[PDB]
Amino acid sequence: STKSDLPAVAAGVEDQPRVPISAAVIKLGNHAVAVESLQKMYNDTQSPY
Amino acid sequence: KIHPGVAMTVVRTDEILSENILFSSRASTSMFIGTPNVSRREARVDAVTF
Amino acid sequence: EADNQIMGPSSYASFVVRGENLVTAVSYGRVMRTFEHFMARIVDSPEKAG
Amino acid sequence: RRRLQRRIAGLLPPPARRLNISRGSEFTRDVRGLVEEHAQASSLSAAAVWRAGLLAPGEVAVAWSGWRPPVFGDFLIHASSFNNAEATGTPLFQFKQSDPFSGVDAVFTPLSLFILMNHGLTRMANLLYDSPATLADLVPDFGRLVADRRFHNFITPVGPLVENIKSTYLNKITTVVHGPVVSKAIPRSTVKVTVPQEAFVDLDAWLSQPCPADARLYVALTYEEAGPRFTFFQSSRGHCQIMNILRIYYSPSIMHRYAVVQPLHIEELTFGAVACLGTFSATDGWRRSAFNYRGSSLPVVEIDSFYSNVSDWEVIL
Amino acid sequence: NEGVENRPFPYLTVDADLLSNLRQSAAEGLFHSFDLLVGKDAREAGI
Amino acid sequence: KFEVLLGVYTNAIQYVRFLETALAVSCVNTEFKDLSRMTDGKIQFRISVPTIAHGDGRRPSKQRTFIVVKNCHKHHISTEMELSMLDLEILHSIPETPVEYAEYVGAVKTVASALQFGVDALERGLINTVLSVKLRHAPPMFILQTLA
Repeated sequence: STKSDLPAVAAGVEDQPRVPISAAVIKLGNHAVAVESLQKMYNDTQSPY
Repeated sequence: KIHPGVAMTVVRTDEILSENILFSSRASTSMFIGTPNVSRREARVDAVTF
Repeated sequence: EADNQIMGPSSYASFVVRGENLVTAVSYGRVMRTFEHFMARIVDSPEKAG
Repeated sequence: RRRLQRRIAGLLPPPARRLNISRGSEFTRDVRGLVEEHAQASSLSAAAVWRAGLLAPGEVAVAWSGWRPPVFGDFLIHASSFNNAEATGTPLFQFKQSDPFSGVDAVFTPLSLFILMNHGLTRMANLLYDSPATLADLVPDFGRLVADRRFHNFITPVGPLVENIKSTYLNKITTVVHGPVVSKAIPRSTVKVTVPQEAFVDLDAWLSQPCPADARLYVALTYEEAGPRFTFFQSSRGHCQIMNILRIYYSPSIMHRYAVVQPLHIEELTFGAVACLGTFSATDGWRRSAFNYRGSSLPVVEIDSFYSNVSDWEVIL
Repeated sequence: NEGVENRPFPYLTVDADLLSNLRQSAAEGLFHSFDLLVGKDAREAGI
Repeated sequence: KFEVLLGVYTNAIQYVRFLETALAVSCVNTEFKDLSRMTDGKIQFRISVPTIAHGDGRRPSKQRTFIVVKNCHKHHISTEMELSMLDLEILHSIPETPVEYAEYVGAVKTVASALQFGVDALERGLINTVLSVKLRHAPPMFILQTLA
């Protein structure tokens, strides 16, 4: 069943505490999507984004 | 500047530098993260290429 | 809606040539700003990273 | 069968090339053993030699990596013939002397070779050598040896200088004839081959797909109408290409030499020769500079990271 | 232009990253006096 | 009469991760040591396609079953830092004078900066690799508008 396979599909993703990282998170209705940018990381190294 | 008997049709190509959005879903890919390896490659006359 | 005041330093900063900088100034004529940090950085424990 | 075990355990270990690093802040013993390289120098003490491992056979190992030590060819020269203000990395060109048992040599930097050819570049040549006559008799008959066009098989390039002790009367230079050009000083510092900018030309810049691992420096004597010239090519190709490429590049001057004079003779017919001088990194080499004398300066081409390897003289036509 | 002494100083780490448009600035010469050290030559020089 | 130097400044290199940046919401990650040992990966799905019977006489599609398999994309990433041999032979050597000691901690600073630069270049290359994985596995919007 799907309720019995839920720990089975959870191999190494659940025995982990949740630490906070910073993220600009907006809401589109029921989704809570996170718009971010990484051109700060590519403007240090002078690589084209 | 008289017209010949033929009529060419020019084709060009145009390059448009966009700034794209990118979506990706939650848990799209599973990633097998390996291990870092460090090694020299060519020990030249005064500098060893790591 | 702007605030009317900002806090700030009242007096100018003080860069006075102390003794060892003066000795370098007399001998070679080359003064180091904050020579004390040079002495703390490459004499007493130089291995402490920045 | 167990003595063989203890022997083969010593003859086994190649240098560990790859290594699983964990964090770059750790800087543990394995990465230090990977990055450590032993020196060709230490102080003359028992602890310093026994820790630097100077007495190891073949290489230097404290008690086969793609690295070999260089080989030096030392020459003794008349001290007037070699201006001692010249830098470490300059390519020397030993003239094979016609004297049978002469223990003295006649080397040339290309600047000293320039006043030999003609008799800024000329300003630095005449400031480095006020006297165009004490070198005009080192070669005993320069007019005959050039007028029969056999000057290229007499000059053996011996690569760059590395260390020059300035003695007064008879000067001793230590060159590197073959291998990796590196200094032997008590603080070791990098040696860079310096070639004059007006003499040095490029070949990828003159032609304007793949990137090679190394580029090769080329020297090229050529017999023109107004005397011989010593241009210095840099190329990233192979030799058998470069012979045809310089045949194309000299195909103006080949027709010019057949045109301004008609070779009724048969020994005039050669048009210079090219000899490889060694390999360097093709990526970041030949950063230009200027070689500052007491009063003037010439622009100079400072090829870092040379592997000196002389080839022989091949004619151009 | 090669005007710098290029000596191993005790350098100071700042808070503000200065890395934006840097190679682009040094390509066209925003700075009058500078020195580029690439890879091998990026070592601190000898006393 | 003196010429003064007023300060010797440098940039402090920011340290990035992959689980700290926010791109890691789009993927789950596994520390798999023996990835050079691995050759191919495989996720195998089975999706039973049900159907509704009709009233009229058509060719009745029976119960169907789709099985698809999904393969792994290996990615290799590598840059090359270069150290001069001079700092290394200073590093193996023992210092006895404070001048050689100053040069020794200078070469130690050079090699440690090179080591953290190497792991930093692998860290930036990881996020570059993840972004290229996503940007190859992403069609534009004007196809998904029709296929929605």
